[PDB]
Amino acid sequence: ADYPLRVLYCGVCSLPTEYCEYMP
Amino acid sequence: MFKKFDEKENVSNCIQLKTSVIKGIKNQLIEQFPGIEPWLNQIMPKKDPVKIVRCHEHIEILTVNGELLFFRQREGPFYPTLRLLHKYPFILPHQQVDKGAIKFVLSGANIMCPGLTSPGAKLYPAAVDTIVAIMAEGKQHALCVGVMKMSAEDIEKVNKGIGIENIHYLNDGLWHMKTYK
Ligand SMILES: [Zn+2]
Repeated sequence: ADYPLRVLYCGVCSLPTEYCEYMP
Repeated sequence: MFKKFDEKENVSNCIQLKTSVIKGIKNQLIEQFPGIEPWLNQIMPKKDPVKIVRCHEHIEILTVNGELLFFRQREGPFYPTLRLLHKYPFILPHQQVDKGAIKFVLSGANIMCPGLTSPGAKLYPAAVDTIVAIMAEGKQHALCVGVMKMSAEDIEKVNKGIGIENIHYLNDGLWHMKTYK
C-alpha cells in the first residue's frame, strides 16, 4: 500500500540486477 | 525514441515552467493516466520547480528535482519514463513478452507478435495505440514502454508483424541520462 518502490540499480550496468544477465 | 540519444547531441535546453503551464500538464497527465491522480502530489510536489528538457525532434522531458518523469514528442501523448514506472508500476497496463525477446527489445527492436503469443509470454486485452508497460517472463521489473500497433486480439489472430512499438527501453539513451543537472 506504500509507494514509490525503491528499485536497486546495479552499480556497473545501471540496470535492475535481474537484467545484469543481458549486459556484458 | 532514444536508441541513439545522449545529452550532448540531443538536449538543446531546459526551461522552468510557470504555474499556469504546470496545472495544464498535470491535467493532461490525469486525463491520460487516471490512476496517477492520487500520486501526483508525491511525484510533482507543490514545493518543487517543474522543468521541461527540450530535445531534438521536439521531444520534451518533464523533470522535478532533476528526476525524469514523463516525455512526449510534439504535443503527442505523455509516456512515463522507466524510472518513474519502476517507482509506480501501476501507472500503465502490462504486456509480458517471452524471455527470448528480452535481448531484442534491450537492443531497441520493436516487439513482434511471436514475442507475445509464445509460451512464457502473457498477452492481455488492449486497444491499438494503448501505452503499455512491457514486462518480461521471469522478471519483476518493466524493461520497455511500448505502444500497441495492433490490438491484442489482432496480435493473437494475425500473429505476424509489429505487435508493440518499442518507445523507451532499459539502457537506451534516455535511461542513461539518470538526472538532469
Ligand atoms: Zn549490472
